[PDB]
Amino acid sequence: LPAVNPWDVLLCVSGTVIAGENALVVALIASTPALRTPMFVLVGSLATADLLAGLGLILHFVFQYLVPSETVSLLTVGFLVASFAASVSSLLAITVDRYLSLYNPLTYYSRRTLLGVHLLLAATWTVSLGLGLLPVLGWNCLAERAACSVVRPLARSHVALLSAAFFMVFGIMLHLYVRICQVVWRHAADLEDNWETLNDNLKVIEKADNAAQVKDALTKMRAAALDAQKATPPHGFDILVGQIDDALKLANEGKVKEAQAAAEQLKTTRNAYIQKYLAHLAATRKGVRTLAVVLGTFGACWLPFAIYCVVGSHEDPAVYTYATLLPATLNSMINPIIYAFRNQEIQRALWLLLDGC
Ligand SMILES: CC(=O)N1CCc2nc(N3CCC(Oc4ccc(F)cc4F)CC3)c(N[C@@H]3CCOC3)nc2C1
Repeated sequence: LPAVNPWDVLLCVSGTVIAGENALVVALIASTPALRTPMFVLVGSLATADLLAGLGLILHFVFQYLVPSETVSLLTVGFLVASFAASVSSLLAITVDRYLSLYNPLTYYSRRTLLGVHLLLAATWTVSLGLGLLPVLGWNCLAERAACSVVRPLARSHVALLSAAFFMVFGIMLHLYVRICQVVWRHAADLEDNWETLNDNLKVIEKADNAAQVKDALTKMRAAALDAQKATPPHGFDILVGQIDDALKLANEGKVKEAQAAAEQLKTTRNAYIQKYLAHLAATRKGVRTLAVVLGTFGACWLPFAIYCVVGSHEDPAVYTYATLLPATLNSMINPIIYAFRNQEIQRALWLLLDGC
């Protein structure tokens, strides 16, 4: 157990597992058009990052025993560096994709969103690969004037910069998650206000002998409906808007009795629409909850190492290194599992192949 070679073969098999599952997920995102939305494209990018993690550690074992050259091991640590950086970057990317999709989904138009998503993938993979290559350029720890970090051949200075960057990145991701929550809080609160106003309007319509009270209540009802529509395009209540338009038409041309009757008929469509929006908000809560779980798991798995690699002592037992990498490494293993157990849309494809086979 405390032995490093048994640990090494253990992590070798685990990284084989990790690379396989990540490759499967990337294939599903690339092959399924239903999974081609910004969110799932970014999720596939993270799958690729964890794939790189598994592949890099497999290669690091493969060479570690029976390697041709150290140069290659330096490149493979570049691999692991790139996997970590891509994972963290794409995680922030999914956070912002969620925040943008929910903040004002109408502004979540295809042009800027597809532009942003492809830009995010480019700026993530470019940066991550550049970092992974930096130790190749001469940013490693193999000099008589440079101290080696726990993960050779990475220097303590550069791993320290990586750790501090990761900490600040994680803090920013947390703030963005809280902004996301705020957005959803408001989307629900404004809807509750509109329900109060709409029920008050329907109530006050019945108790009025003047044709102008009906017009006022119907206009306020229309405004409330249009606000609720503005909240989230992401199954149509434009029908309710149209029924309110019919009621307004009748009300204007001196049709009080039948205008009130139409405002009553609005009750059926209002029941349907109010039943509708609740499912939407439940789905939003589910997606945001999955985001939160993923963030928590990533932090818990990596922060141990993120701290140790800097506070490491260069004379401590080897076990500490494992105890910090084992969470961090198996984070790549656990990430594929989460979405499957939770995200139903991609879980569908997971079970689809069995129908195929
Ligand atoms: C000798 C040996 O056992 N090797 C060779 C070197 C090695 N390097 C790893 N990475 C390198 C980059 C580093 O990134 C940072 C992470 C946190 C920081 F705060 C600052 C960093 F810079 C994380 C650790 C690593 N981790 C993998 C990643 C996926 O599962 C475990 N496994 C190994 C295996």
